Amino acid sequence: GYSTDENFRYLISCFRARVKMYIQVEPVLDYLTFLPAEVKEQIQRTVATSGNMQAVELLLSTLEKGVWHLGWTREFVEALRRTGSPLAARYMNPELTDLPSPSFENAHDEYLQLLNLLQPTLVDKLLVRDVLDKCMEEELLTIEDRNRIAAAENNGNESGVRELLKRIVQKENWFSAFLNVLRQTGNNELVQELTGS
Amino acid sequence: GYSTDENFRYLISCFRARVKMYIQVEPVLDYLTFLPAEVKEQIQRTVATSGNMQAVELLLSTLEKGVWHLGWTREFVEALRRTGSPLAARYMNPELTDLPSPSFENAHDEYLQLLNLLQPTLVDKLLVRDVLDKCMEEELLTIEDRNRIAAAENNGNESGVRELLKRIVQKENWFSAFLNVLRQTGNNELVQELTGS
Amino acid sequence: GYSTDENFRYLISCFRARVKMYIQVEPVLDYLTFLPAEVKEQIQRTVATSGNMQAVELLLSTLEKGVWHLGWTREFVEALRRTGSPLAARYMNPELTDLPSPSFENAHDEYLQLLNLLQPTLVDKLLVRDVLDKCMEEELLTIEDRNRIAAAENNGNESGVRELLKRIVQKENWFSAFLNVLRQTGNNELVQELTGS
Amino acid sequence: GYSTDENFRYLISCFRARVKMYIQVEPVLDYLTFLPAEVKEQIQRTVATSGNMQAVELLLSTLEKGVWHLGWTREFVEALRRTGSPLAARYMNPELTDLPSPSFENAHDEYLQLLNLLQPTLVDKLLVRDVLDKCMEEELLTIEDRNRIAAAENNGNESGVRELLKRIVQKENWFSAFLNVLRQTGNNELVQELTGS
Amino acid sequence: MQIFVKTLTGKTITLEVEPSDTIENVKAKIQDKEGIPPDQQRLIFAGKQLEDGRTLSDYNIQKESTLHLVLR
Amino acid sequence: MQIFVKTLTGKTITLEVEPSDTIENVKAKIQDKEGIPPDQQRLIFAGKQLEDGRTLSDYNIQKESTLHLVLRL
Amino acid sequence: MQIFVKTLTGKTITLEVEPSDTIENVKAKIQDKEGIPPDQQRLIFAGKQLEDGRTLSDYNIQKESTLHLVLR
Amino acid sequence: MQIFVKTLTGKTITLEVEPSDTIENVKAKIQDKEGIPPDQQRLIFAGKQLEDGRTLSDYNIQKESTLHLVLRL
Amino acid sequence: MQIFVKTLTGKTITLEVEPSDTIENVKAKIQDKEGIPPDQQRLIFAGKQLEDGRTLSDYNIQKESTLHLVLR
Amino acid sequence: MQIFVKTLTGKTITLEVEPSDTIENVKAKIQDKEGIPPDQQRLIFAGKQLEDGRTLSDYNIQKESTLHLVLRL
Amino acid sequence: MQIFVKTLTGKTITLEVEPSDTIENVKAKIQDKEGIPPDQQRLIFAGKQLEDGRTLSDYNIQKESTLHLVLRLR
Amino acid sequence: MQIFVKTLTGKTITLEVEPSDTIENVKAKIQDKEGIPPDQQRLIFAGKQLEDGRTLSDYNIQKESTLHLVLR
Repeated sequence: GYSTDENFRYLISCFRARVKMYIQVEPVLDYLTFLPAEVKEQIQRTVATSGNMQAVELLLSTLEKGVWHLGWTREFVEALRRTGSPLAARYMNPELTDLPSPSFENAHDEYLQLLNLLQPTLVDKLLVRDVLDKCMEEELLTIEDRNRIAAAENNGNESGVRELLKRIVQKENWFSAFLNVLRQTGNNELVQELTGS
Repeated sequence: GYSTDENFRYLISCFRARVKMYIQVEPVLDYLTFLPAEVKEQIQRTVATSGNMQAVELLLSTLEKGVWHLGWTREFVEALRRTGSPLAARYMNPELTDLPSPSFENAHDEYLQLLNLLQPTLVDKLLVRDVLDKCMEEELLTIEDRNRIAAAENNGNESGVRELLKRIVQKENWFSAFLNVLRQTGNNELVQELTGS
Repeated sequence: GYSTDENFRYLISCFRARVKMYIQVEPVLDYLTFLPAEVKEQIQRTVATSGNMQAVELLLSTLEKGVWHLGWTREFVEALRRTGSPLAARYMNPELTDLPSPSFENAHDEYLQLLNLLQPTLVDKLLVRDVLDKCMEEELLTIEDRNRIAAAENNGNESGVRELLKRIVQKENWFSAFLNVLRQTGNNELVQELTGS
Repeated sequence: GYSTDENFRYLISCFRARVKMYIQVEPVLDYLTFLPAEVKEQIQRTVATSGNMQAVELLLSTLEKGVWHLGWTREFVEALRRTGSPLAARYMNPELTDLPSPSFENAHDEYLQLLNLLQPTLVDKLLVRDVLDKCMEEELLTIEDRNRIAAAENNGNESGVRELLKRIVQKENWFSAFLNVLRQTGNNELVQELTGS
Repeated sequence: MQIFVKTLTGKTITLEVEPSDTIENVKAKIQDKEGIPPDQQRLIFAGKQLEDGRTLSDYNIQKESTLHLVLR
Repeated sequence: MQIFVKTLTGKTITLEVEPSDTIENVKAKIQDKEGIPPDQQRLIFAGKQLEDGRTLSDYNIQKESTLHLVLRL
Repeated sequence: MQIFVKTLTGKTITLEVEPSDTIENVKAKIQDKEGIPPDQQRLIFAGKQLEDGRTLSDYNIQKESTLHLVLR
Repeated sequence: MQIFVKTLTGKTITLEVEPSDTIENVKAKIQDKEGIPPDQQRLIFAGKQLEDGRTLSDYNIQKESTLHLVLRL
Repeated sequence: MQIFVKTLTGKTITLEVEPSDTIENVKAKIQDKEGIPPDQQRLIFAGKQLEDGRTLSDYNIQKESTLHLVLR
Repeated sequence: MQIFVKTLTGKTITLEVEPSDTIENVKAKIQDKEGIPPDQQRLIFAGKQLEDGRTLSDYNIQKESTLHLVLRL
Repeated sequence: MQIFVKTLTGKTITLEVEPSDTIENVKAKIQDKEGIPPDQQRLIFAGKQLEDGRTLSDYNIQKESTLHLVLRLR
Repeated sequence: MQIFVKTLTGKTITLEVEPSDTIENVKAKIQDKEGIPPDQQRLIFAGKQLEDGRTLSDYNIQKESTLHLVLR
């Protein structure tokens, strides 16, 4: 099969788990104009009720089944590239040019597991109000994602940091970028803790 | 020349595609006193899990099938009239007098599609903290709707704009008023990017 | 002078419609140990899929059909009693010495059916921010319900009220107690609306 | 054994009720590539309609019949292995030395019935807002689970706990890890309750 | 006008009555055909206690509708 | 103008009114049609206890609308 | 090219039209076989009012598309 | 009075007590008929621990009510 | 009390046993009936493995119950 | 570089262009085939207005893409 | 071992490989059995991209496991 | 005493370790059992490193307590 629509369908099957963890589905719903106004509403409710990942699945499932205007697979991908989930944009491209090197994917895949084990220290010793502004210019947070972190920061610092960490790990080259924040931030102790050195 | 229930079942069969967009089903349920509480519970779920638009389809469908007590139609229409969804009330009104002119329906379909397209532009450039009060003052948002939007933008300005754009697109003559709101407030840039002049 | 199981299977057949208004099925499932966790989850889904009242209808049904370990009937009653829905216990206890007098039942079906009529008036004028605190004091809301209401108001006040007015109607002697909440709280005008004197 | 299929088709026959508790079918459907996309929808709805466990029943049923691609079993197991629920990966493995010692299986069925008996105590006292963070430090919640814990916490804390306890009982050696979470947070009452020290 | 009165034993009870009678009368007709004293009788329709003062039509008792009886 | 009055128990009352009628007139028809005294009527329409001195056209009760009747203390 | 102008009375009416034809043409076809003068009927398709000017091609009226007809 | 005690394995054993017995009685008579240490016993009823000090009636157990017997860990 | 042990091969092993019987005796008669060493043997009942010490009563295994035998 | 432009009525048009082309040419290309003057033309791609002074390369259009066409006075 | 790779078209390629073989080795086996050059192949093992330098044992690829093959097409 | 280890591969390995064993003991025995070299690792417990020269007694490593080890 040499059709792009059918190729994109098969490429999801290979990567379906990775993309679900890499897609922020609330923003990407704006640029998906071809999606019916109904399905675009159901997906935003699936975010609220059954978690983001079961929303991205609904987003994906309704993308493949059902025809769309030719050239949508680039509209979808370009949406993901500019709604603060560029790493899923790497995987999603049918021509497969911009797929992160397997050294990168594996190395970050264990970097992500590393943060999960370090959240209790992070949520304690890291404070969002003094890292968000720096995090913006490193270009691993969008205006869309900055507001939520500032919004979640309302009910305590801890809930803010849990939101920041949930958000950076989808950005491209995020671990190296995240460290560049921490060392350029007053949390020079954490970067010792993250990599051990 | 038929009984009001018969052609009302017809009107919710013809205009079902329209009023599925114009009915805000969450507050219209407080007035449907003929609905058994076991149905209003189910619809208040489909609102919560499957999005507002799929709930209206359920609400209308459960209104077609099943006989309700004589005099229900005037209650349903008066429900739409004062829950702040007047445009749906024009279609449902079996007297069939305030039904909007087709050019109005044609245009405001075009403006809606234009609003879906430009939504990523709007969401990134529109602050609901500065536009709700005028929308209340311009009678295209209800106290119901302002509370919903003002509480759905606690998790970020952008997420509130999503809710604001879903509400106003149900109001009567919403576009001209909406532009008037943007023009009346300081948000003059959008209308230049929204009406193309 | 009869078996205790068949006495209870009779009550959930007699008062099935009566009690399904009073049972909050979501928390009562914690106390039901005879139910296989496979079924306890199906009911938890019917809550999320088709609302509480259509979930109790399933819960009571799956008790009427299906043989459980002996001694379940007392467990269900003590489930209802201490899950905060004691009005449902009276209709279930095969010691029928505790069910309310028929005048009381009618006096509370009208006070409920009147509350439904005046629901739009309440939802507009009620503020759950300053009614939850004293409803807990008047012991017609459980800590489970206050969390639910305070979490169902996060998307607007009016969504909080509609959740409050479903929790109240299940409690015991609620109407007088509810008015006592309204009288002490600043919502004095609602009383004149709600009692008409 | 002789053949990988009949080994596996028979391992789901023996251990069907033992994995039904352990398999979280929502994320594991991602990696089951061999399943026709139309079969996957038939299950993704049974999760929505009749809970997870009655869906795993449907999933394992639809595997025990119907020819599948070569290497499906090892594709199934690798799904369970990397979906974060390795406990069922011991039983489903056509290799036998993985499956746990009968005391270990017994010791956990006790640790499971202990929750189902003390769940009302847990639900009322546990706060998933603060206990969640240390639960992912012990790696007893996956990436997918915490989304559903954090999302189900939208409507009340008690819904968060009722969903947390539904997840952690699927992880290998969870009781000792769960107590470590409870002891190393404020919940020193529950550990007193769970173990009666 | 007719009604079915279900009891615990499952032996459904059938009554040929007229909507004008008070609940006492159906509580008194059970005397004439089963003999359970009326005081012990607690007669339920659709999960709603039937006040002895009111009459059957007041509870929207329609033709050959089902009725539940609870004793002791 | 045709109006339906439904009481709490569930029965309906068939009314004959006209939009210029005051509520007392409607209650007056409630008197001679089924027999509840004027002080014992509370009229709820669209979740609003109707004020007595007003008239139907004030609340915009259209043809074959329904009024809910609740007895008072 | 076939369309079905469903009505209140329920009897579906089948009209041989052409996507080149404008709305008034099928409204003129109402004169042929219905007898409702074109002004007071208001044709509707998929929740979309059909204008006086445009053509059925403009509204995507393909093979076997149904219309609705609201009177007065 | 006539109480069922469900052990974790499910082998429920019927008991007969006095509806206001001290919990030591019901705990003791379990091992009289079942044989698990009079201290290993940890009775759970309605999601609650049963401390030995209180009586059966204060925990509001009726007839045919079931207690859950889980072993001390 | 007869119980049904079903093997990977598919042939079902029916065992005349008693609730008083321990697990090993159940394993013991399998040696007689098929020549399968008890070390290889491990019985499964409803996804629950069978500790050797206990008896059939401990696991609520009643008349016409189904047991599973898995080798290796 | 095949591209498409979508009008709101559901019709679609096909174009052949090059990435450095100005939108002015693209709008003018639409006019030649459908008659709508470039003044009335308004092109939307990726949810934004497409400036006339810039080119497709500036807006990262590829082949087989679909633009949206909206009109105004 | 004996592992499977699924291509886009659907047909699965069965390989006589053993855990001692690195990913460069198996990618050659695909080429010898199917014909895609090694520089064009990107092998996927259940949502995990396989590094060229490592061996199957590093990825816990048990016998009769599966791989997904995606080709950087034009 | 026994403890569990989970490499960033996620895999669960049972280890026999005494609190009389310091980190220098466990650093090699995981290498002996698995093959992650003792100097290219680091131990994650309670979200923290582990000092090589310190004993697990210092760190409150109860029986069955689960570790995690990383690749630096």
